[PDB]
Amino acid sequence: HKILHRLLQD
Amino acid sequence: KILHRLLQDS
Amino acid sequence: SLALSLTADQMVSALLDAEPPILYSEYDPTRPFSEASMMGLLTNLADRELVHMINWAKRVPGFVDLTLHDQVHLLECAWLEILMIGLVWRSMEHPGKLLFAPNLLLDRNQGKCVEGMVEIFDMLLATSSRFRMMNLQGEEFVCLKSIILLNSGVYTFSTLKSLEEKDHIHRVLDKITDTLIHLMAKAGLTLQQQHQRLAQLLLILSHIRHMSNKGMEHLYSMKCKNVVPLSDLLLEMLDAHR
Amino acid sequence: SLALSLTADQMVSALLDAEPPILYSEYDPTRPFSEASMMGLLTNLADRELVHMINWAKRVPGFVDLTLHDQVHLLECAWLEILMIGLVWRSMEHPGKLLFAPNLLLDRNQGKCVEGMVEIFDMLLATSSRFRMMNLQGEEFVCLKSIILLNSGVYTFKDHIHRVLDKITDTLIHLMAKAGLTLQQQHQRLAQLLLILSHIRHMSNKGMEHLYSMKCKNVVPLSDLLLEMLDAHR
Ligand SMILES: O=S1(=O)CC(c2ccc(O)cc2)=C(c2ccc(O)cc2)C1
Ligand SMILES: O=S1(=O)CC(c2ccc(O)cc2)=C(c2ccc(O)cc2)C1
Repeated sequence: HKILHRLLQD
Repeated sequence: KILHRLLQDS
Repeated sequence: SLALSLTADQMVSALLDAEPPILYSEYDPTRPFSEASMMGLLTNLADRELVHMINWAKRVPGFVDLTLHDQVHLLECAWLEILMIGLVWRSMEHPGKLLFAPNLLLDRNQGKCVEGMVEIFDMLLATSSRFRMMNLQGEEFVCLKSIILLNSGVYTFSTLKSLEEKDHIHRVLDKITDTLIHLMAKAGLTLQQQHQRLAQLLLILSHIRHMSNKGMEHLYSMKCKNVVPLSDLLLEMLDAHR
Repeated sequence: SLALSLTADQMVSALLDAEPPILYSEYDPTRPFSEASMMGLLTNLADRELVHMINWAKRVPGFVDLTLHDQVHLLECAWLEILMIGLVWRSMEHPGKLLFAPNLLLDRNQGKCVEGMVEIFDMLLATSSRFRMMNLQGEEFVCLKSIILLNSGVYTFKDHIHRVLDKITDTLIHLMAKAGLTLQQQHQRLAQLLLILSHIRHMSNKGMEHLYSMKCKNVVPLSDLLLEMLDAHR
């Protein structure tokens, strides 16, 4: 669930 | 078809 | 037909009168459970509930007007949804527990005795916790259960007369919608509170469909594994969902 | 919260403004389709659509108010439902066909080129004919899509999500009242729309297991983002 973390924070 | 039989019970 | 001329209070009474009974299980509290024994009780219980559900479905207003092959299709697609919402309903006043039968009331820790069961267990518990928080009424329960029967299979039905029978299903569904709104108005809910609660109830059917799909895979996992013996009717309903 | 404050017209305009764009398929395997080439086109398309969906979700009123873990849970549970209802919506004025992209319009015969695909294809086409039969409006469509995002994962945990869900109900009723529908026609259409979400969830579950098969069959390599979203349903 780590890629979804990055895209949600940009 | 057991379901068809149970549905067609008179 | 019969369902179209039926009034709201008459819709409620017909559904309330057609309710299946609550069945007991062969559970003996003297002996501890195992995966095979626990899953044997639940399979035996659902198989007997299935028989009562089929005859309950015959009493839902509008279901008799459909063809036998359409009646089979709706039950083949909705049977586990209907078992689950009934389980959730009778478990409503037992927080943290699922009342499978009056002599079978289980914790989520006991559901761990069966592989993958605890996931579906938590989903069933959360739905029952949702019914409690909403203080779901029995008049609303029978409406939702009939909606599941008519709705869950209607989008997998090309005659114009096929359309005529399908438009009949949407006609009954619209009537049950009017009946739910009729109930909420009598309880003193404003027009805004009526649409909001109607939305909340129907959005739960999305989760019930999800539980049924996840439950359908779990039962198919044990048909091939042959961990617990499945009845002839349950194996037949399982092959409908492939 | 910031989503409970604005009005229904303001809610609709905020959702319409956040609509993701329509992406094009890759023109590279534009020849007739095998099982691997078609699955490669849809995997690539869905992967790029996922990126826009994650940014569309951040523009959904009340979604940013949630914690990051809660945002992750809702998107993990709903992503294929959201992709599907979008595909169904843009395929509306193309009866009998599914518009995956403007340069990728398929019918059910082409769906048979992939194993187990035609079943999901027919459920998708059935959803599109239902929206057409109901004459689904774009303002209604964006409301259903936001409902899917907030609702599909809420019972796997909260009180704030239901308040925003009630807000979209108020917004849906507001739209139907503008269209001139009577009170009885308003809560019947509300019910009809929300019952479709049950079928869209069914398609997502059937799609989820179908994408898991071809992961193991390894017909096409999946992107890391798609793998992480698929693993959340296991
Ligand atoms: O998903 S379950 O664990 C819950 C459940 C169930 C639900 C309601 C019942 O009356 C009986 C059983 C299940 C069931 C189990 C076996 C079966 O053949 C049908 C349903 C499975
Ligand atoms: O269930 S599907 O057949 C439909 C679908 C899809 C749905 C909508 C899209 O915009 C893009 C793809 C699918 C998709 C396909 C490949 C993939 O990697 C992810 C989703 C699968």
